[PDB]
Amino acid sequence: ETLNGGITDMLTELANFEKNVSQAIHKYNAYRKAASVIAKYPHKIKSGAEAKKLPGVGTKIAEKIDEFLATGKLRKLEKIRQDDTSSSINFLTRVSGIGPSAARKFVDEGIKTLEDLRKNEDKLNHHQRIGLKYFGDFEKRIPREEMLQMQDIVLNEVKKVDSEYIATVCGSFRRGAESSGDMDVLLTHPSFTSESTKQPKLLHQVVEQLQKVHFITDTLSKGETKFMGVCQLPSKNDEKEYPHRRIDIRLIPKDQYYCGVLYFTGSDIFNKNMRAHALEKGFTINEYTIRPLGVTGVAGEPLPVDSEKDIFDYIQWKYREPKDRSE
DNA sequence: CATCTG
DNA sequence: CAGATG
Ligand SMILES: [Mn+2]
Ligand SMILES: [Mn+2]
Ligand code: NA
Ligand code: NA
Repeated sequence: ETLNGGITDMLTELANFEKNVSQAIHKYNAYRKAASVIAKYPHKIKSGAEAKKLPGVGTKIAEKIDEFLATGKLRKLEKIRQDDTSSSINFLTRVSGIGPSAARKFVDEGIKTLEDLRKNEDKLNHHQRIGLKYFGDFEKRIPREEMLQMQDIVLNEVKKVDSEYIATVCGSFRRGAESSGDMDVLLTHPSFTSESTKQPKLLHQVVEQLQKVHFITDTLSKGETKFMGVCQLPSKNDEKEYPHRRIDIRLIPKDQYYCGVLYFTGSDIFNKNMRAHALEKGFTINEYTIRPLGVTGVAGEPLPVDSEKDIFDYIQWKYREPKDRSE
């Protein structure tokens, strides 16, 4: 956790680069298990050969760990941190809508900067365009104080459209958190579930309302169950307009809301632990459901949930207020 | 995983 | 349709 940090860190720099610059998914994948194991490792790795001893740890890594222990640096890491190409890709990538794949093409065409991008707005698709337009706003965290206003709106409007809607803002917002990166709204409706054959309007009606009132500003992606957008709290009495925030809205069959809501609420750690305990308790849990575990190996059949309560109960556990869902 | 692009 | 992005 700090005993083999540098090592796990450099490993991660390397791993990342294989994947983002080169295409070395294998190698990439290589540095990854490596850090994963050294990460777990109980002692202070004093040398390569020692590490080597571990699984995932081969000869090349070993080598690298040595140079790093040997000197506060690694040549290769130093070579990569300079190199403009490598840099460009890590940068372009910051634009919403540009993955590495695209980052490569651009750089190879000579687009390496924000300006470059503007000048070639032609080569970008809608998502990317938006991503470019809101570069700054998108990188800005979301203060809970804005979150509440946001949540306040969405909730009111969904209500207007149909009393039967059920929305929840999951994410860290939900677990307390003073600020967040984006807004994640979970949505269901009684009339939408597991077997029920669709109802697209279910998700399209709300989106529309939100745009109606000008909360949602742009569309990144609109499907029948998932919507990726941009929203914004109405700038009061002109002098202070808000940033543009990322927002997502997803439809869920009522017969699996809570599991979803449980799940999205996280933290990752809380999940796992709960996940592991469910397992003990003779159960199964994933994004959408909880199932009684047979003995023959595994086994299914969706246990029926009406709240986050129903879940814990099942696995027989202390109902956890979202705040203390941390780890 | 669901959506988009081409 | 494969392949990209979130
Ligand atoms: Mn989130
Ligand atoms: Mn998001
Ligand atoms: Na990106
Ligand atoms: Na292939």
